[PDB]
Order: sequence, then structure tokens, then C-alpha cells
Amino acid sequence: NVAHGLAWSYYIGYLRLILPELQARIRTYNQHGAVSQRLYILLPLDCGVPDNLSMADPNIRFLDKLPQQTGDRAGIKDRVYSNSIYELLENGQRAGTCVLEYATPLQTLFAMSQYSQAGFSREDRLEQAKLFCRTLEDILADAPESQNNCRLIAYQEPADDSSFSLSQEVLRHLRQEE
Amino acid sequence: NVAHGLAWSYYIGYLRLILPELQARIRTYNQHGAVSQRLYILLPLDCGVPDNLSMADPNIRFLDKLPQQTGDRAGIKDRVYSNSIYELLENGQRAGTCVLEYATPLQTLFAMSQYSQAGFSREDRLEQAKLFCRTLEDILADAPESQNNCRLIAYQEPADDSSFSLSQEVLRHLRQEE
Ligand SMILES: Nc1ncnc2c1ncn2[C@@H]1O[C@@H]2/C=C/P(=O)(O)O[C@H]3[C@@H](F)[C@H](n4cnc5c(N)ncnc54)O[C@@H]3COP(=O)(O)O[C@H]2[C@H]1F
Repeated sequence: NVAHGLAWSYYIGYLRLILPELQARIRTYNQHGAVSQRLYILLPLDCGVPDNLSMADPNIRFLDKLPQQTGDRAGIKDRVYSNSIYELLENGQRAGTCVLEYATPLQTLFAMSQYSQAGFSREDRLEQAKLFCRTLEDILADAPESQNNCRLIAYQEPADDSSFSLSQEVLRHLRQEE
Repeated sequence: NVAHGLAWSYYIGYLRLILPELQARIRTYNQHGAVSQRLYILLPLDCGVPDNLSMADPNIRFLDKLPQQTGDRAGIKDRVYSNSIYELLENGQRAGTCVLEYATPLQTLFAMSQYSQAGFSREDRLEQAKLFCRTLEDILADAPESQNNCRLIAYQEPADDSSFSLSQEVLRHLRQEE
């Protein structure tokens, strides 16, 4: 159960750091469409994690970066936490604007299964992905740092069985927020 | 064995990314004392990881940041990888200059043991710290990205049994490099 530790490191080393500061950074961007107040985290269960969101879906279009957040951690001065703002397109219309990113450790899990000395079977990718999501979900429920600042989006593509829309999937979560 | 996954994520998500670019970034700083060509990674086995190196030892003094490295990862545009350059003091003399940082996942392990729903006993901190170091050591030996760019510094303090010098410990590894 490698995913257990990854989910926890994901919270301890990232989410619990940037969530308390998130709304303030969003507010500043709006003043200096309007960006939503939640961090939208993509959790593909096939552990496919492209580095370019626009490559996953054309209807997901990069707009701008948030103001950076800096902190000193583990000897590194001014470690930089950045987040990208995306516009969600529907039939050529902008249907939403939000801070959007994949959950990186899912990309780490995928990479792990490719390394022989990592002792992690490629067959277990879906299982660890599910555990990661569940663990993360349990954490953020109890997480004091998370108060209406964060939304987990987890999904299973047909994987060439059918056609899938990542933009529509995010828009779904975004419209319920409304 | 949570440390196994953390060590691997440490390599996959950090070291294998920044090590190929490290020497070039060091070279640029020297031209634009002289900084060593290796990344020196502190691995305290008690999993104590202060965020301020100068608080660990006064003889470890922050000098400057390296040139930043940027890349797009998992939907985040221009994710920033930064590193701090430190001067090592000995009897008021500068005995060395190098890129120096703790290994962050050791701080994550420590934090994990404090969380009840993380299911990680505080007694196991030393054990996981050892596994983390060993796993990381095995990886970097086989790691193609690591060619004379990286040095692991692992240690056990007396923990108030005696007085310990972190600067002298780093200087030891640094002088063998010479
Ligand atoms: N710039 C860096 N400067 C120093 N060290 C780094 C950096 N990069 C990786 N490292 C080391 O490599 C480990 C990474 C395993 P991962 O698979 O990438 O998942 C990580 C990651 F998804 C998420 N996260 C953390 N910061 C950010 C960020 N700025 N933007 C987006 N996501 C972030 O938190 C997980 C673990 O967080 P940690 O800090 O505790 O551990 C890290 C750490 F040891």
C-alpha cells in the first residue's frame, strides 16, 4: 500500500501548506471573469497524468498563474508553490474559471510501476490509485486546513471504449459549486 | 514500510528532475569562492528536519540561491525548483561552499507519526529513516541521472548524550570530495 504514504505526504507537504493561503491568493488575482475559490484536483484512476492539461482536453485552456507562495522548508530558502488558473470551454463558450491541477503523486505511482527495483507491479496501478483517492478523501474531511477551499475530482475514462470529456467532468463539479 | 515509497517519490519527483540540470545551474552561478558541483543532501536519522539550516548549526550560513529551474508538471505551469547555496564556517573561517539541503520526506515521515489516522507509530521513525536512506542510496547508485552530482550525508546525533557539529559533518564529506 504505497499509495497510503503518498496521499499523506501529499497532504503534509503540499495541501496543508497551500490551502490556508489559497483563498487570499485567489482574491488578490481577481482584484489586481472571476476565479472560483476552490482548488480543483484531478484524480484520474488510470494514473494517466499529462504535464499539459490542454493536451488532455482542448477545452481546458491555461489562462494565468496565481500569485506565487513562498516558504522556507528543509534548508531551502523561499521554496516556491505556484498554481495555474484554467478556463473551461464548452461549445466555444467559456463556462468557468478555476485553479486546476492533477494530483502529482498519481504520476509518481505510474512512474514507480515502470522501475524494476521499485518492486511495484504495473497491475496494481488502479488499486493504488483508488487507495490514494480514498485516503486523500478521508484526510481532507478531517483536515482543518480544508474548509471549502478544495475539491477532489476522481474519474475512470472508458480507455478507448468510448469518448470522454475532461472539461465536462470538471464543469460538472464546478456547476454544483454554483 | 512507508519510507520505501517516499524514497522513490523523492527520486522520481525531484532528484531525477533536477540532477541532470544541476551542474549547469552551478556553473552559471560561479560565472555570473566557488560552489562545489554536488548537491549535498542531509539525512538525519532522528528525522529532525529544521526549516532553517542556520538554526541547526550557526556555522552553516546561507549565501545565495541558485538560478531557478522551471518545468511544467501535472497541469501546473512553470513549477519552480530552487536550491540554496550555503557557506560552511570553521573557527570563523569559510571552509566550503555548496548547495545544501535536508531531504524533505524525512520531515514528512516525522509529521506522519504525529497524525493518528496516518497509522504510523512514533517508535518507527528511526526504522523508516534508515529504510529511506538505504532505499535512496540504492536508487542513486543505479540512477543514470546521478553522475558525480549528488552526495548523501546520513548521521545520528547523540541526542543530548553529547555535542554534535553538523557543519563539521558536511565539511567531512566535502573535503573527501577534494
Ligand atoms: N520544488 C521542490 N523543492 C524541494 N523539494 C522538492 C521539490 N519538489 C519535489 N521535492 C522533493 O520530492 C518530493 C515530491 C514527491 P511527489 O510525487 O511529487 O508528490 C509531492 C507533490 F505532489 C506535492 N508538492 C509539493 N510541492 C509542490 C509544488 N510546489 N507544486 C505542486 N505540487 C507540490 O507534495 C508531494 C510530496 O511533497 P514533498 O515536498 O513532501 O516531497 C517532495 C520533496 F522531497
